[PDB]
Amino acid sequence: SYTASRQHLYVDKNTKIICQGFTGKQGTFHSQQALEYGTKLVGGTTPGKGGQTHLGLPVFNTVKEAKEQTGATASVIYVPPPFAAAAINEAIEAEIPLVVCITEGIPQQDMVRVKHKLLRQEKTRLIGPNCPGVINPGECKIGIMPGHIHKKGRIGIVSRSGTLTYEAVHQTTQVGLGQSLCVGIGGDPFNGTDFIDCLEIFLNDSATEGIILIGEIGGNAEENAAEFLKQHNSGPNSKPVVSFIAGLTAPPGRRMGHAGAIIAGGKGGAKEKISALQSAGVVVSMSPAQLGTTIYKEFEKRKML
Amino acid sequence: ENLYFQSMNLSLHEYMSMELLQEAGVSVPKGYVAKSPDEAYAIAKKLGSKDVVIKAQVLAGGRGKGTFESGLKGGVKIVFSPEEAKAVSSQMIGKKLFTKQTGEKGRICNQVLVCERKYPRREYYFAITMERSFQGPVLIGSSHGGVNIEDVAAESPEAIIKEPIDIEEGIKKEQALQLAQKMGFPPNIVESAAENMVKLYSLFLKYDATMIEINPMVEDSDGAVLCMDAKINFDSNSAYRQKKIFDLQDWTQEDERDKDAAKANLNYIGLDGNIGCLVNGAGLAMATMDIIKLHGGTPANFLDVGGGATVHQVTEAFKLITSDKKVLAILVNIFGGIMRCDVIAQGIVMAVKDLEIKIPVVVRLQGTRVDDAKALIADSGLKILACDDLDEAARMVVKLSEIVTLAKQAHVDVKFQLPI
Amino acid sequence: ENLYFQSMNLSLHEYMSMELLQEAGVSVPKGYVAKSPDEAYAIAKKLGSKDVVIKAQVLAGGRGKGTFESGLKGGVKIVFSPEEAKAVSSQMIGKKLFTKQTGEKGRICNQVLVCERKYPRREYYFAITMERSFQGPVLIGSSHGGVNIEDVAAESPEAIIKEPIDIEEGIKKEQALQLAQKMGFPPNIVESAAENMVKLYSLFLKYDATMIEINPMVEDSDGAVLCMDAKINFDSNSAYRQKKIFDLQDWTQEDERDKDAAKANLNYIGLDGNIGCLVNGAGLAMATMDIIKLHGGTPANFLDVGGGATVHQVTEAFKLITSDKKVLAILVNIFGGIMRCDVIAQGIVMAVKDLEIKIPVVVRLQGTRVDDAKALIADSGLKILACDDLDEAARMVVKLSEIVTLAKQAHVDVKFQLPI
Ligand SMILES: CC(C)(COP(=O)(O)OP(=O)(O)OC[C@H]1O[C@@H](n2cnc3c(N)ncnc32)[C@H](O)[C@@H]1OP(=O)(O)O)[C@@H](O)C(=O)NCCC(=O)NCCS
Repeated sequence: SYTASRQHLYVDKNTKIICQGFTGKQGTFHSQQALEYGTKLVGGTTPGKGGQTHLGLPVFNTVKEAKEQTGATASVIYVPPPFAAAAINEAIEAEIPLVVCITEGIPQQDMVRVKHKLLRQEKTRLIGPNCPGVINPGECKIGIMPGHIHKKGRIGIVSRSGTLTYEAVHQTTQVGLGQSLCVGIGGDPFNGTDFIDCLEIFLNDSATEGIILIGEIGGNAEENAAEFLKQHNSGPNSKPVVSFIAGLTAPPGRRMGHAGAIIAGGKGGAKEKISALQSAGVVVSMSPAQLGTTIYKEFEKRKML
Repeated sequence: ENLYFQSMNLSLHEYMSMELLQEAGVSVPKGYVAKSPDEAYAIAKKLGSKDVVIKAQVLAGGRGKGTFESGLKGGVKIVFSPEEAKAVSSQMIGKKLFTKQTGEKGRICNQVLVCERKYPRREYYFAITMERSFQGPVLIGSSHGGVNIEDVAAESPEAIIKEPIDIEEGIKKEQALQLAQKMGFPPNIVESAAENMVKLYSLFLKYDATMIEINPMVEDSDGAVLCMDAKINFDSNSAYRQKKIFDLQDWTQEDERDKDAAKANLNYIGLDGNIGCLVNGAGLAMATMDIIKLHGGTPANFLDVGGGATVHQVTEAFKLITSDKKVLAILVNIFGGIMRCDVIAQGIVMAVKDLEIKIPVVVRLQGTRVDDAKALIADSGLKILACDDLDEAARMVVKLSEIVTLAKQAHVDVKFQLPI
Repeated sequence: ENLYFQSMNLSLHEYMSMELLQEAGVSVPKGYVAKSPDEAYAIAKKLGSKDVVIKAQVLAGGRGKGTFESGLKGGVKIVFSPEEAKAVSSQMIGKKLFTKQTGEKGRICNQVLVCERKYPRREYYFAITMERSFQGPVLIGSSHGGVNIEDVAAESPEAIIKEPIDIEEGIKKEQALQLAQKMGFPPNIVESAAENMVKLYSLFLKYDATMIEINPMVEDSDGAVLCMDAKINFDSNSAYRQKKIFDLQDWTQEDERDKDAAKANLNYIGLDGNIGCLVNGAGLAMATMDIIKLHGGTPANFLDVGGGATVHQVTEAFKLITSDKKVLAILVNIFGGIMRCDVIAQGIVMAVKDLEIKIPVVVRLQGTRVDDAKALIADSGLKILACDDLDEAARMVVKLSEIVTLAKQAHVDVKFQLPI
């Protein structure tokens, strides 16, 4: 199944990266930032403007040409939301080992079309859309993330909201526990990555001793993560995990319509989420201001420091 | 619960969705729109001058329990002569509907829907909805229409039939017959149900919809199943390629601040507090709300500037928070990332200089440009109260809100500056 | 509120009143009674094997909100085939209905009513009721049927038309047309409404009824107004000359103690307390309840022996109070008058001697024979605890109830006697 690409998440310091939509404003700026950080960017792709040299690196008309000219093993996407679905289809067709798309505003139907053929293939893993990116601290950052607060350590952070992902990154760096892998799966309901993949990549990795799990109200991915951690992270030899639930105190909602809202869902996104989190042995924080202190307290309680 | 914070999905008035179903060929009761009692009279006499139903076109959770300023119960009425139709319409059009969702800031009923009244024999609920569990569209059907569906779904999960659909191969008529026969359709009108579901799915795929709820799909007293309600929740992201649907958006149903925010691609969330904010990303917005509520405060109306917004966007943002008078202390809590922090520093400089923002701006700026932002803040030389810890920022802003509301009581003026 | 204490007016099952309307010529949907699923099948296939309604024949305030032991919601169901009619009837007949009025002692649904399902166009409420304000029968009519009528009557008193009738001259058809046209009938079916009201008034005068409520009287989709519900509250006093109606009284809907009390002309009122009583007249019954509740007690089940009852009546009374086990201390509080107190003294003597009444009988006897009653009590030489002050009697009986329930806890036995 497509799940066989789970191990593609953990990029190392030898991961060659291309950037589709190179000439785009955000594309150019964050390509500059990634090159400054040390990301092994090896070129970009722009339709109708490729075949040239920009930023000192080649640009091609298609991901086919970039793959056959450089053999890059991952791609990032900054094309406009109208054309993002076609770019992701082209990236998946080119057999890119890891494709991450950052764009926000993708129509749901086009993302359905993308996700279906993604699930009918086993050799490509997608991160996004509406995601911050994926980073291996000190080795390689991909997407949109402030690498100037990242240090290699023993914390694995996966979260939906990219901005709160950054907040957790900073609050783990402040206490000095470092970071092992930080992934934003993205809040969009139709995304290429979910909680289960990141959690089990973190569990079977020796470099990570503590997992950070920030989720928001709405949906049921947190319940699936809680069930997974109950199944595979219980009893002895279970690395501690700390979770936050953004929106614990919030207005009830809008309650526009029935069906897809509550009928076929797990009616989650409320005070019952945190209960599923304690029931799975996950330590929860009551405020987004003490995640780093909470994980430090969990390490010192079990005496890993 | 639900989403609320992230995006306000476009909900059309009933008559627009009814027209959309009409043009798609879906079997539907005859319906028209009335803006004044005169054409209400004309349509009532056109439909037979008897057995007519009048519906209010107000976007709210409560429509049959609401109250008008004129003193009428509910948004639906059953009239039997065009004269009483005019009489009741005169108490709807131009009137303000009070429902529990609005509380006191009720929306105004601009138009009404005039329809023929048909007697249903059986009441089915039906819904084509995009969903992540089945990785695509899902046809949900049940024989408990006309009644709230969550209760029967929770108490009797078996009665709610759910069938997924493969998008690349489309929908197959055999699937529609299967759904109709599993709901319990009469064996003589199953073909009509299948045709209606096929047309509804074609409409669902065409207009970039997200959830088409027909509740209740009812068989008439003479066959030829007719849809009664046609709730449609669309996709916010589909604005670029669905121009016809999104142009017909009704803007009277939201505050003018909401309209102004949408004019510049800024998410806006009003509340009942007195601490304004300006947050990058919904997640940190809920984080800021939770941390403020921890310290005894309550956010007033906070925004979301998205990613890559220009300086004019944040200038309009600050104009928008300062427009409300219930705000006392404003915190800009933007962490870096896609949204280049230096443009926000420039925006705060310009907006405080221009609009004379005398309220304590408890800034907290980080990410991908900290040197430029802090350097610009220091160069501008204002009361831009810098902070760099989330908990400390929340503590400071809550205390500043209390100080401001206390000094207003004392009838004295204060000025806030960083400790030397 | 209401009467409750004074008399339990005969309420028939729905099908009996429907039959009574049928024999009177009132326009009425076709209906039949089913005692088993077999004849339910037969009637369903007789009416067309489709579009059938099933109603539960249970005498309770809540019938659409009640619950069966089998786990079905409400007492009304809409079936479309005789097979599912049998299936649902198998979950009604022989089953116990749980409503809020019963709480836990629900009545059992013995039969069901199978009727044709008709689509109403307009819903009118109508009621012929005897009343003291208009010194006779009153025709009440409104156009708010199908919904609870007290709310609209209180909020909109004008909408409830009330017209009195002169009994000696009878009812006049012109009055019926006036009522129909003031409610707002269509001008083509007013004659049918007048005929229906005339027939209903003839039934009202014939069967010695007290209140005939048709809610809702509904025009059909093809004219020919048809009554849906036909609630009839009769007159208790009319038992002597209305034999047919009162013989059809259903006795399963009340406790066997109630049936036994009615067999001897004794009013019975059960409660949730633990101090039995035996009171002459309803007024002193409420007085005794109030005075017991003043002293912290609560009456358990108290009676009303009427006037001129024989000694056997009060013997059966004491048997009836002692039948319940929740009673602890019994007070006979009869003041004199029509009920000759000496026969009650004889009755207490006989009943305590026979049934071995070991519970403290706090008697309080007065009126028109005090010498004979007290002399008989003293001659019998028992634990018949005499008292002669109402407040003192209530104090004594409440304290004795507490003593009895305390000694039961202590697992010790006590005997009560007058102070020397
Ligand atoms: C991703 C995003 C930055 C791209 O738009 P932008 O950079 O603002 O604007 P651009 O016009 O540069 O983006 C499209 C660029 O890709 C090029 N392009 C066209 N087709 C393309 C394709 N199929 N694949 C890649 N690039 C393509 C365009 O020519 C353009 O380059 P140009 O500017 O030199 O002409 C923007 O859509 C965005 O806002 N980001 C995604 C959502 C968001 O708000 N940010 C991240 C959320 S966490």
